[PDB]
Amino acid sequence: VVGGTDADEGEWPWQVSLHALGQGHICGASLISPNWLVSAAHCYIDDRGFRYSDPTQWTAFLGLHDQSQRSAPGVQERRLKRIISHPFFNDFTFDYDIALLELEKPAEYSSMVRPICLPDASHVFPAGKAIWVTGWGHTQYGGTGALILQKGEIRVIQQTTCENLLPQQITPRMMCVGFLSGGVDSCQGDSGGPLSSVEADGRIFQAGVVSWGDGCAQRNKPGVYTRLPLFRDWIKENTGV
Amino acid sequence: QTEDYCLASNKVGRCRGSFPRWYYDPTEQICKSFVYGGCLGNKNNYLREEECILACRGVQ
Ligand SMILES: N[C@@H](CCC(=O)N[C@@H](CS)C(=O)NCC(=O)O)C(=O)O
Repeated sequence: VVGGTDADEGEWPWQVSLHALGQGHICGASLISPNWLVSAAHCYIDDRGFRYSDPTQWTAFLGLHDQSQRSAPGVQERRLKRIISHPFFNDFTFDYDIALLELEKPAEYSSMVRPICLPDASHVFPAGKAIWVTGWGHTQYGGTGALILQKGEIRVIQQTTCENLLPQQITPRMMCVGFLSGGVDSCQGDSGGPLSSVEADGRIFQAGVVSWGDGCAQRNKPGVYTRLPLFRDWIKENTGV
Repeated sequence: QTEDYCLASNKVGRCRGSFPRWYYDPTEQICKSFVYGGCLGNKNNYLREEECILACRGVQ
């Protein structure tokens, strides 16, 4: 997160850190029930050197605040049993960039670990609404990560503006969130983490999934996120959640 | 091969994962660390420094 500030302890108890074998933190995720996380598909693709689609290669840290303190009281460490990437994910256009991760054993809800609410299929996050992105990613494009979870307040951008700003790149599965003036954005290391939106009861709902960007925090180049509402049924079909 | 595997600039790309990788820098003749976003990378991009070293040692 570029242009953010330190999160409070306990502030985003749904934020999860995913570590791949020998590689440390790669992607975020969000806890949605005792057994399931939502993350980005492009985090979990096999390549020439390493099987990122293989669930045995990962460890999820829940309740984590500071990456240097992974055995702090309340941190829960979990292996993964399953990684389900959206069947329509395209690793070249980044369309349908969403994955479901099944934990090998349930998370225990606590003051530090709690699921985010999922929006119903018909919900619309309106243009202009202030929402939050969180993660341990870079504080500048090509720069270093954050030990302490960062939070940044950003705004939903009109789809038409989004398409015009990033021509031939935006599909209806995507949403631009950020500032046309730049300065605040997600960045490398934040992929798969949730957008958090305060809703009508004051509870927080997930608005989307950190996906991609042209650099970070640049003017007229807001972060691009996978939409959540259109995947509500797919998530239910696969998880029961 | 060598043009792509050893001489190309490092490419972070647009995706926002933080994949720690190595690339060969022919101006320094050593392999250095960078953070790959996870999508659409080029060939000068290695999982371990030893592979980068094997692939590119000596290239100018
Ligand atoms: N954790 C309770 C449900 C209460 C709960 O933590 N709900 C979550 C998911 S709807 C929530 O309100 N999170 C958003 C927030 O705390 O603002 C259970 O075991 O059923």
